[PDB]
Amino acid sequence: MTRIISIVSGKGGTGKTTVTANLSVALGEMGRKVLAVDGDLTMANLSLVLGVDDVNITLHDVLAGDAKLEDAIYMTQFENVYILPGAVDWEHVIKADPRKLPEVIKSLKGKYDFILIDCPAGLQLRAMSAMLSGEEAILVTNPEISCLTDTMKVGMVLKKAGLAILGFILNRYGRSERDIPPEAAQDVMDVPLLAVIPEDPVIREGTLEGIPAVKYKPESKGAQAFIKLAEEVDKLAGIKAKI
Ligand SMILES: Nc1ncnc2c1ncn2[C@@H]1O[C@H](COP(=O)(O)OP(=O)(O)O)[C@@H](O)[C@H]1O
Ligand SMILES: [Mg+2]
Repeated sequence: MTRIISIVSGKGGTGKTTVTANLSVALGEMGRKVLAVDGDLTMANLSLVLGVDDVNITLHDVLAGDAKLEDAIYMTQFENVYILPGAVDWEHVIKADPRKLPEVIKSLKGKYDFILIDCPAGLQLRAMSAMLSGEEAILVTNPEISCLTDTMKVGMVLKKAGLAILGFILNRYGRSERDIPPEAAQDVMDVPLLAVIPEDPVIREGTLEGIPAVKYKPESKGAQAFIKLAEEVDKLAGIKAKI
């Protein structure tokens, strides 16, 4: 039962790409075959944070009808993690039909244990097309009320569209003393808190190095938090196996 999970939020800069990157790597380490998909058509960032530098053909070419989907799937430096990357040049950006995202992504069912979709924030055409490509969703938020509500709003929309909202992640926690604590955040949100990920410079270093915190610095608290989240998310694979 390949789980297609959209990583979404109400605002930008909340950690959608970071979550997609670390969760993909962690699950890959747990023995799961993972495809991380860059659903952010205008700001393709996934390949960079995953340090994938051998990219030519992209998701954008598939969406433009110019390439086969199987020719846009790359092996990454991370165990059991594959990437369906986005192009960064504007010419590819405009020719990519967003509307074809759900059919492209879903035609991959049966080939991975997880397909994680890094989505752009908001509710415009690009964002909806990406988010609606998944069948489950994880809401990423920061500890500020406006972010929480705007995100729960996105969550309701996806809920009405037929997706199972697994829960939310309280990211960037401990960044400010005005940060809403977990419990209060859990009260505001109507879905389970899946994890509290602290504001952690190690996570930022990972982003910059093209190596997610999880594998970059395995003992850090940033990594440990993402590993715990991966353990949790990984519940529809049963075997909890690599053996
Ligand atoms: N828990 C965290 N600790 C430290 N830095 C973080 C954390 N979460 C996100 N960041 C940073 O904030 C930025 C967020 O970018 P990103 O994850 O791409 O957000 P989005 O995809 O939602 O726009 C990156 O520079 C990343 O290093
Ligand atoms: Mg992003």
